[PDB]
Amino acid sequence: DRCRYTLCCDGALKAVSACLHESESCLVPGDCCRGKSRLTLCSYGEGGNGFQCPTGYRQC
Repeated sequence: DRCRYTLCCDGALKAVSACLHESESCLVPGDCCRGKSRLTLCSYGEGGNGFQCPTGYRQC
């Protein structure tokens, strides 16, 4: 079948849609929850291959 346009982050640009396959992965974004306000940005979390949230925010 044809690639499955997924939404990944470039790490330095802006989360967009890329033509990647299921056997392929990319820097997936993260939705930071703040009380009652959700937000989606690109940010990694010190460790290896995980996403984190900014100070004052949380994981959605």
